[PDB]
Amino acid sequence: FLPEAMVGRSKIDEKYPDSDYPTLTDKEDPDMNGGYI
Amino acid sequence: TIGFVYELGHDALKVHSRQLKSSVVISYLGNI
Amino acid sequence: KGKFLVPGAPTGLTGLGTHPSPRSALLYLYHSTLEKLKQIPEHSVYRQSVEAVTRHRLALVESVVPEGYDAWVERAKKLLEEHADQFDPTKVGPEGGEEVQGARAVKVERDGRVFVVSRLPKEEDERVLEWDGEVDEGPELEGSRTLEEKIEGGLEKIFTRRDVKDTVGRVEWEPEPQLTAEQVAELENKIGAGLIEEVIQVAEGELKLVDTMVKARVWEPLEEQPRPGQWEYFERKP
Amino acid sequence: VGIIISSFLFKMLPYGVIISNKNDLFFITSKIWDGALAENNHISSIGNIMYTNYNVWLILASFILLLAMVGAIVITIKPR
Amino acid sequence: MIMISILSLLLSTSVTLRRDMSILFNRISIIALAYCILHDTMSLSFISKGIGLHGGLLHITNLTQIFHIFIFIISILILQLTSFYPRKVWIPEYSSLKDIFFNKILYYRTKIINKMGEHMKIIEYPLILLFVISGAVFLISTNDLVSIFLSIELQSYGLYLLSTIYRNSELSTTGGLIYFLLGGLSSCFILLGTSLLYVNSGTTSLDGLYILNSISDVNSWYKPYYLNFSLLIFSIGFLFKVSAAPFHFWSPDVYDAIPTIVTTFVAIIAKISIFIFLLELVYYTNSNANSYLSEFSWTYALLISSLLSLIIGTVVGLTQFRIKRLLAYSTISHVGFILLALSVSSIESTQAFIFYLIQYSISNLNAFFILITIGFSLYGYVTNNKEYKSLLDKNNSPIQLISQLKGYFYINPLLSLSLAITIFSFVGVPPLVGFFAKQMVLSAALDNGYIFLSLIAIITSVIGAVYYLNVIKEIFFYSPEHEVNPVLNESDSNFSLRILNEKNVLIRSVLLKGRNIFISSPFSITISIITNVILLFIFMNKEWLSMGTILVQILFSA
Amino acid sequence: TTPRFWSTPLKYCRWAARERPALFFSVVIGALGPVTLATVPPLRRLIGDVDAAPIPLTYPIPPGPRKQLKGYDDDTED
Amino acid sequence: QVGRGGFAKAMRLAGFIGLAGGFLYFYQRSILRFYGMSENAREVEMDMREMTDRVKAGLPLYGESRLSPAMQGVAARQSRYSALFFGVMPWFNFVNHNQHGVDTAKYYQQAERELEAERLAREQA
Repeated sequence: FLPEAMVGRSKIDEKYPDSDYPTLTDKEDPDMNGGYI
Repeated sequence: TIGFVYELGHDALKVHSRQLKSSVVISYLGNI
Repeated sequence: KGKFLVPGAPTGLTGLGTHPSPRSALLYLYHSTLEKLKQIPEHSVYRQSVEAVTRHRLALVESVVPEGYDAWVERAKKLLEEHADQFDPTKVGPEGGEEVQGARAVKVERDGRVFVVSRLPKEEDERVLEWDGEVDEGPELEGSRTLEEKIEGGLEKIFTRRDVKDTVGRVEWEPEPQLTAEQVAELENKIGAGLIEEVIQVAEGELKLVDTMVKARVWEPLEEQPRPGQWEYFERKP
Repeated sequence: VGIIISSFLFKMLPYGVIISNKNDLFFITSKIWDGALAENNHISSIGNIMYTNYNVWLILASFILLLAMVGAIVITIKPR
Repeated sequence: MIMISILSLLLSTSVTLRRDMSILFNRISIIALAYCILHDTMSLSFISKGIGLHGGLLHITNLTQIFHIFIFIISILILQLTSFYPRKVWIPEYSSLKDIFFNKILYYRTKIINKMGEHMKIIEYPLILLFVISGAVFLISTNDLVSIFLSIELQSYGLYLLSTIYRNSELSTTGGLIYFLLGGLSSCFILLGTSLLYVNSGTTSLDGLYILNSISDVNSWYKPYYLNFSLLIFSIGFLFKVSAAPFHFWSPDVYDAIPTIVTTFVAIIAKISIFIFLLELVYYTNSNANSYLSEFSWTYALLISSLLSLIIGTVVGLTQFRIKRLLAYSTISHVGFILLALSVSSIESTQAFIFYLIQYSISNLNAFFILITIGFSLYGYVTNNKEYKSLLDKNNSPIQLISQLKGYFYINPLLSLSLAITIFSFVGVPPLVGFFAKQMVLSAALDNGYIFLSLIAIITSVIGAVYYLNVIKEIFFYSPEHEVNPVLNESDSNFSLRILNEKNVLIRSVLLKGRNIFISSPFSITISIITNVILLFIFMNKEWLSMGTILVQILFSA
Repeated sequence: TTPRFWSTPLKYCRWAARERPALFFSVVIGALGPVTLATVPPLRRLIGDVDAAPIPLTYPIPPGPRKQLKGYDDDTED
Repeated sequence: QVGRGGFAKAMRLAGFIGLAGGFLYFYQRSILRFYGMSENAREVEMDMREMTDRVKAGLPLYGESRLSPAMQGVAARQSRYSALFFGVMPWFNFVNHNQHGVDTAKYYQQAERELEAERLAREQA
């Protein structure tokens, strides 16, 4: 009944994205420093 | 009965149906 | 009590009420018509007909002067000349102003005659009149708004609109003396086209007809000659 | 949800009602005269007390009806 | 008095359809609630646990009367939003006593004061609010099972109609509809709770059930199992209405959907009245001797709810970007503290419960006032954010987002500090009043062996302090997205104000701009008093704390 | 046109009788009740009209000690 | 900023509500002296005189009632201490009943002493 912007998960997903918390594999970040060359 | 006077006062028991006069007065000063 | 007609009182013809100001209205209507004919060439019989009929009926309406007209017209000049800004259509608009819940008036010119049209705020009962009759434009825009939306809201009206009770730089226009119900009959005996409310509506339709005649150019040569045999019927040779 | 509520509320209900859900019981009734001098009808028995002993419930009841008469009309009235 | 005020106001309302009367009908309602205060003040000269009134149906207690008066003050303060125009024009030329009492100021105020706003055009709004107060106060005084049900309905139905009184808002109709439906489910639990009590005990008197309960406290055919689990069903129906978890889901949606002046009264009054009613029930149903009945106490729902309200309230509030959804989750974590103090039943915890409920109701009201005032201040400000353009019902909820408050300390610093102090008081930071409230409930719980719930609450608060700090971080740490309106401050467009004297004679004409447009005094004074009460509570705590010391002594004496 | 009560109450009561009789005369008939309750009882008792005693709806138990009755004892049965 | 006749309308409501609120205030002030919840030295003595006058007159202390003895009870149990609720629901006692919460012995115990002294004063005359 309530509008999507007011109760929607995807709108929370915009304001708090999962990408704001990086998660790399050891294949790309073996040294745990964000892929620093 | 007070709540009944509320229903009569506001016209809650009224079905509107059908199917206000001139208010523009002109004045004459004549020539300039 | 019975001296004057009551505006909006039914006349005996349905939907036709008593005109708040029949004399000036006919002059306004007649002078306005005598102005629009001037875009017609003088050799048009339509011009000469309307020009003849309107002037004949104009001189009759002038012949019936309300009581005290000379006194009021001398006063009303000293108002228009002293406070022309208040009644100027180029300044207050063609509708007399924006505040409908107070009095309004503009000065209008026809043929060079000067007219002042006034809009007294509509007479309604106290108990069904909200904010003195102010216009409800709806709730002011609140919250986060863009400038354009605030512009479209009417934000420039804070600095131009008037509190109706604010009346110091303005003068209260008193309108023209009216015709005593005896004079209304006497005038309409001269015109001879029914009630004066009937005479008025025929005058205003006469005003609107001029624009259609002008556009069509009804005084120019015949468009379509009838072709041979067009208006032949079953007549026997004489 | 059906069984869990029903099991829980079966104990909440009293012996007076759970009766009659090969040795059955039989209710026995007799007569009195002192309590029969002027037997009232249940509508009169409620009237005997609805307007004196429990008149607060009537006054509160009336306020609920008034709010419904005013509220139900405020939200659905033609706007004019 | 409240009933005479409703009937009298209703007779005047029923012979008018003039929408211009709404402001004056709200101003008369504040006068009416002030008479109710004068009457319940006169009734305060007796010391008693309770006095049965009106055939046993109603009762009066010192606690019952101090709470009606509080409801009456809170109602007067909320009623101010619909009683005075939001904005104002102020000039030094109109600032003396002779000016205010003997001069007049004429100017076009229709747009500046929002004369024709929705909050100013609902004729019946104060009337429906008085009915909710009538139901609230009657519930605190209810002594019978039947009286409880009628009073909670009279309170609830009015909150449904208030939630729906904005009938041209699709957002209020929706919030109203959810609240009516799920509250009707809530009442069916309350009716079942009362119905099982009368059916097993033969009595509608609360005074009779407390007597049966006290006898049954000893240390074979009719063990009184019904009291604890009839009261359990009865209790769940009230945990819905105070929006204690796990029956809380409606309140974020309803509070966010209805207009903010309305959400102020709907999110505060039901809690005061319902919590006071439950307090007397919890005291008179506690088995002092440990017993089989004690193992099944209906009050364990309150601990389970307080436990859940702490976790749910602070955690779900972490990722809320909507300010009204944030305010409601903050309430669910505060009702957990209230519930914890209500479930430990002891002199210290009853003092703590009484103090916490009054302080949170004044603090949550300050939060609402600052919020409402901030969105009336944005009148001379303009923004270019797409999100602030995509919001819905911006007239009914001017401020809907936390981000809309970004840089508010650079637009109005003291109102931003007032909201900072109020928020910091929700956190529980000393020396503000909210710290003292939280400490009093922790002290009581620690004394009575509820060490585990104390540990939950302290860990919970640090989690909830995260989203409180994101609000303040929004106010103080970035720059405003709002700009002064370029035409309201242009040095070319100015309205004319004119000052007249006692008898319609002009004194001085003035030309005024947008910098001469300020918040109306009734809201800035109200925010100012509550802010300073919160700020300086430590120097003014003696009379308020002693008032709760004495009420608890009367309730637990004899 | 229509009068206002507070400006001219009598001209309003005349207008209300003629133009809105069902509503206006409802208020008269209804108000006549509390006028009846305030005037008829005093004048009735004035003229000796006495309200009747309540009729017995439960056995009227006499007050005072029992009368120590002799007679109709078991010996009299035969 | 109300219309032309709205404030006079609001005065009539405010006028009534203050009259109604101020009458409840005045009634509550006197009845508290009867409730023993206000300083009532004057009221006690004028109570002891009025009532002991009623005793020696033989007339009922609280007067006579058209209502039945049980109806009197319901009336006493609806209105006793009922001015403490005036802020919410008003109520006034219009019933002459005998159930007022006080031992009436002091009035009888008093009047006979005024009946003892009256007879003795008549003897020496």
